[PDB]
Amino acid sequence: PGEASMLRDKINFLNIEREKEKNIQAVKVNELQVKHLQELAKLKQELQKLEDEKKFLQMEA
Amino acid sequence: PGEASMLRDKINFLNIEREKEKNIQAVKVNELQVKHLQELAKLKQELQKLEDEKKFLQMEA
Repeated sequence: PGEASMLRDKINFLNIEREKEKNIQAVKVNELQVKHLQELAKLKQELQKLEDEKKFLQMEA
Repeated sequence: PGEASMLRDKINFLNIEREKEKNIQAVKVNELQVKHLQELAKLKQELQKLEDEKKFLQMEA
């Protein structure tokens, strides 16, 4: 009976562990997505600055 | 003895499952990273087109 109850505890731990791992992966993906959104926004602002600079130089005729 | 061997099989399955999950997460992260690298490259090309357009309009003096 003893071996089985030690095995049932291990299964319980593994079930919690899968959920804790799933949280760690969600945090990792979130950081990646936030990092990429900030770099995309940074580049988009730089494009608008240039578009408006070009628009102004074109409006020098 | 029977309960224990059924529990040991479940543990074996869970050990493989954690690795299969880890593969699925790696694929998901890879697709995200490739998607972001392509969008970053797309925006960087558009910035160089504008920088060179501006450089040319500035070299109209």
